[PDB]
Amino acid sequence: RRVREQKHSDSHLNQRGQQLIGRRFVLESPLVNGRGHMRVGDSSWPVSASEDLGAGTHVEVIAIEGITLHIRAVSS
Amino acid sequence: RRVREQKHSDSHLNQRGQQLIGRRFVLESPLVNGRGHMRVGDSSWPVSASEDLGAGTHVEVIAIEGITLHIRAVSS
Amino acid sequence: MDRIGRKINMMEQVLDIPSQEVISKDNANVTIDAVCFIQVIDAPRAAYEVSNLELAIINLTMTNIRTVLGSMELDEMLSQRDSINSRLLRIVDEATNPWGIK
Amino acid sequence: MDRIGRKINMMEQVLDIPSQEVISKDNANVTIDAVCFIQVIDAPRAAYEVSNLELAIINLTMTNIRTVLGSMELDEMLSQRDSINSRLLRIVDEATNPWGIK
Amino acid sequence: NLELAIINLTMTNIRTVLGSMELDEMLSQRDSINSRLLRIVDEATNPWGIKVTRIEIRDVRPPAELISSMNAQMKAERTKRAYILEAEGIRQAEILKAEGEK
Amino acid sequence: VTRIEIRDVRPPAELISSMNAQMKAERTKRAYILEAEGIRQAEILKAEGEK
Repeated sequence: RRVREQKHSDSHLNQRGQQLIGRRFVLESPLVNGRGHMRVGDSSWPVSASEDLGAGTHVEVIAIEGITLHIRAVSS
Repeated sequence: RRVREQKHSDSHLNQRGQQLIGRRFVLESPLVNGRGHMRVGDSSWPVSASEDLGAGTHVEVIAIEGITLHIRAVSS
Repeated sequence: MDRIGRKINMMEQVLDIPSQEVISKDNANVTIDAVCFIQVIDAPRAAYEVSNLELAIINLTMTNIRTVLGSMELDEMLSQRDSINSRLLRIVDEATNPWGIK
Repeated sequence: MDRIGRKINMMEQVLDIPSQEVISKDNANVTIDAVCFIQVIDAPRAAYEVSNLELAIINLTMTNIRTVLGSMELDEMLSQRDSINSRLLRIVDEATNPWGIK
Repeated sequence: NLELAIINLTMTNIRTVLGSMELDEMLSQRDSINSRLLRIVDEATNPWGIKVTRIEIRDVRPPAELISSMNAQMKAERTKRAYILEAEGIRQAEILKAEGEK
Repeated sequence: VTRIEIRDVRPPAELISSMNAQMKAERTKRAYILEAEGIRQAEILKAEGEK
């Protein structure tokens, strides 16, 4: 009872996949067939989206599957 | 009684053939005689379809036989 | 009725890759050694989707390093770091999607 | 019900990096040694987001030094100090953001 | 004896696939080798199970005789820079001596 | 059903030298051309000095 709805420091501590949820990024290479790669930090992560998105669009992460990130376009 | 209609995390855990069901892909080489190969991940899988399908068509997996995948065209 | 399956570490780990001999695009025979960082996303897959995670990662990386350094000039592997990384992960990420991040 | 997890130092520390062999942009084979200063921001992450902090920092720095010195002439290696620092931290800071400052 | 079947099938197709390619394609192309190998192995192993491998070549050793011929290329490419630099030195020296004589 | 394989094709020691002489010869060509380019540039620079 204490843990739920009250403590969240350790919940957000050691799970990265939930950390990346809600963050915003930009794209450098266009997605082909609704799949591609996106730069995070100094590395890259695989990304998938519902529709093909061109280079240079603001995107936001929604959910995570395996290690693949779901992204959707968000207005500035 | 508990397992069926209630628990599905382990059912979808360690069976890949059922994982690929319902996914969508595109073709790079035309099928000849209703049979060919399709790129998944970084490898390739054998595919078979009812009718010859040209290069660049959206396809969706239906069933699996052995290691061969049944695919059919699906509109975007 | 319930017992403990396996113990899964969830912190970044340093993983050596043994010495290796590669041939450059200029047909130059050189020897290299490489290091890796591995993190396990919270998925239980890393316990049941492969046996001997260490060997899988080691062989995959020693795989792609040879080809990636083979498509590059010898002076490219002295100055370019981002390109090597991106080209390697573009394959390794699809290979290890069923388990955990590279 | 409560016990002590780990002991975290919070003061700047000197960290040697073992000897290293690098090839310059002029294709010159030289040997160098390097030193590091590490500080832990008050975050508990430095205890639970990686195992063996020493190895992580050592391998990251020995990583980037090779490439950074490889994109430079041998004479830049003699006179420029700010440039080396800024170029190294532009990568190392993003690498160590989950833990503590470099 | 699944092990023998897979081993002999793969050692079969590797020989032919590498035989229809030149040495430099053996250095840079990875997707092509994989696709060409699986286009046969998948039909061979359809009655059993997937060959997800992404067949790697871990290492390509030529004998001692061929290595000298291979790295002579880069040695020759290095001599060119030295020759040009010596030429520039000669040019400037001659100009200065001409001024002195005048 | 075999798909009869040949696991290995060994020629004797005499034939291997003749077979890899081809690629050795193809390698010498690159070195020869690079040396020629070096000579060309050196001669141009020396000509400017003499002028």
